[PDB]
Amino acid sequence: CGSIVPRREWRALASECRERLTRPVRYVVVSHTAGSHCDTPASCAQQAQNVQSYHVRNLGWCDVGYNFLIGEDGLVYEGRGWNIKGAHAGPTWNPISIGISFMGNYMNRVPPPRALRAAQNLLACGVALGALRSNYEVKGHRDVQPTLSPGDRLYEIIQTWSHYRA
Amino acid sequence: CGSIVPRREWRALASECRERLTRPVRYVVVSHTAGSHCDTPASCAQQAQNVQSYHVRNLGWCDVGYNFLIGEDGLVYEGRGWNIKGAHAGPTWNPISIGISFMGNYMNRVPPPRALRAAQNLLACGVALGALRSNYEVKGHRDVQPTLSPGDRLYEIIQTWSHYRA
Amino acid sequence: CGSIVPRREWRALASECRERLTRPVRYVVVSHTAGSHCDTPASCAQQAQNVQSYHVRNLGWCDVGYNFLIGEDGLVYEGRGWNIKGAHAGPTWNPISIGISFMGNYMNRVPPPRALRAAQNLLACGVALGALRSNYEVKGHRDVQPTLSPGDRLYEIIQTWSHYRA
Amino acid sequence: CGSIVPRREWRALASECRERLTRPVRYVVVSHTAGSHCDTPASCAQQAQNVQSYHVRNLGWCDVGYNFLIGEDGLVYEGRGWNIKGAHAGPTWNPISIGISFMGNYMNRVPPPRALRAAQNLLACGVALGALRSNYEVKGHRDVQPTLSPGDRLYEIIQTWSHYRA
Repeated sequence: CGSIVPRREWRALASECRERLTRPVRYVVVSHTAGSHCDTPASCAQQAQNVQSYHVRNLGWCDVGYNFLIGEDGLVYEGRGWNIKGAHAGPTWNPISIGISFMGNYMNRVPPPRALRAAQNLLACGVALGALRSNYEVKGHRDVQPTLSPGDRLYEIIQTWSHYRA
Repeated sequence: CGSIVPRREWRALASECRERLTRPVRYVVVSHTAGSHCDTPASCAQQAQNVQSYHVRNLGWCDVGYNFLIGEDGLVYEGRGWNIKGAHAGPTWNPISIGISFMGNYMNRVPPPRALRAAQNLLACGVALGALRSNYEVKGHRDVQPTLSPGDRLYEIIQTWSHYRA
Repeated sequence: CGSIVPRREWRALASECRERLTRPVRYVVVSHTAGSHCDTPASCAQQAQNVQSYHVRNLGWCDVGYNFLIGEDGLVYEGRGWNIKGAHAGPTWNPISIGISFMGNYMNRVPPPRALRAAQNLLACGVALGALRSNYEVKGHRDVQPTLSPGDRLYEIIQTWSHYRA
Repeated sequence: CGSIVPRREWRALASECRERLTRPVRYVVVSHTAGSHCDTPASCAQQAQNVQSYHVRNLGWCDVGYNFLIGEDGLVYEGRGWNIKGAHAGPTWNPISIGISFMGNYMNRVPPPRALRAAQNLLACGVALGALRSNYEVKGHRDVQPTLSPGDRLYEIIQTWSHYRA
């Protein structure tokens, strides 16, 4: 499912993580990187590679902090995966939720449909694989931590989502 | 299911096709367009147009000839869709089969992983929807017509698929 | 040749099968159905209706698997016929054989002599048309797949035939 | 898990098969051998020799067809095992399944409780080994192939199971 871009396909550094998730998982956290945005597979690969580099080389972590990244090229970029605990929402949230992030600042712009599809397509692919539980619940980043993520424009959009719950 | 690019989004001429396919469909025929390859959501939307254009405007079909198209961008472009009859492998095979075409000439080139993932993941969405038989059979275009389609390289890769019977 | 009962006469569902045998075929493979038997054309047409139904409804196949079916009514029923490959004895033998089945279970019964005649003649006819080699070889279902088919009593018998090869 | 009579111990011929399954496997096809049955370690180790002999001497195969076998003595016998592709349910299911095979004929006859535990256990093992999926599906041989296997009484039983799915 999900037509996800493998970690090795974006030249991603070998994860060093261990902590697993209590799947089937209940919560989902939509963030934004707030970095540079990309719209081509070649440019979007370089960007998740770049997000990782900052989380691993500089911030110290075992792997890129999100479970999955969504590019404006329409493709879902693999981070920690369906099983390995996140690093996106704080210690209350990281072990009970798959975090996903859109590549770009979405304060004063919206993400293309092809990403928002790819986002939903993924979440379905979650249930399908069994990592998400059938009636998964979706939160914005600002719901669960003091933060301007996931961007003013993207925030409203995910509020009107089938599986959303405030 | 699926991250399929809908017709609106690639700017497609409205279909005048009404003839249907009896669900569930048994077969799937893999072709190439033997044309210019694209590899960005934008450039691949234009390629979808160019193909359909040649099909409606020159050959005089009700729509683009294929049911779906696969881009080297890693996206599925919607054509005649799941329920409508195609025009991609002559008249014995057209009424009993879904035709998918990779956008390119694959005689000396391979489609990248993401093309092949999107196609395969589509077929699974087909199965899941009940539009394909769960025991569907993938055929080469050159198996069911005397063509070079879907190109020597791509032909080899579809042969390795779970569901390939010649 | 042929006093074979055609498909339309026993009220067959239409074959979705399309792959073709090379003529002249070299091998014939004798199976039984291991089901109930029949001795009227009104039951032996119902029987082949039910045998096809098993294969197309439950197994989800394209058509009844056998190329023809021999009834104890004394008549041959047209399955896939001479030209379409059967799904009767696995994928080595299927494309180099005609597979005929006796509607009944011949573990604890011989097929009545009219049913034997029916089968023997079918082959005779076959050779005349060019659909079998003049020196075709007969196997039993157990000789090429692990099965009790065509039944002990019927296996005894077919071992006596001119064209048999152990 | 454990407690499986190895090939060496029932005195199998050297396997020549090379084609491997992909783990974890989804489907399990219960069959029967259809012949006479055993209820002692030495009678059953003989039984499996009789069987393999047939499949390797008479049918010219690389090895015994079934991935495993289940004597009424209470013990599992190694076949092709978890990692090698079977030859027990046609070119369709053989590459996506584990073929277990009760030794006997179970048309009017149940296997004894200890043969049913031997099998139920072998599967949990396979799950715990990551050889099978945790949501594996248990098909009858008759559910996927034209046959009476695994016998009208054993089939009745397998239908009751947690992981049965026609």
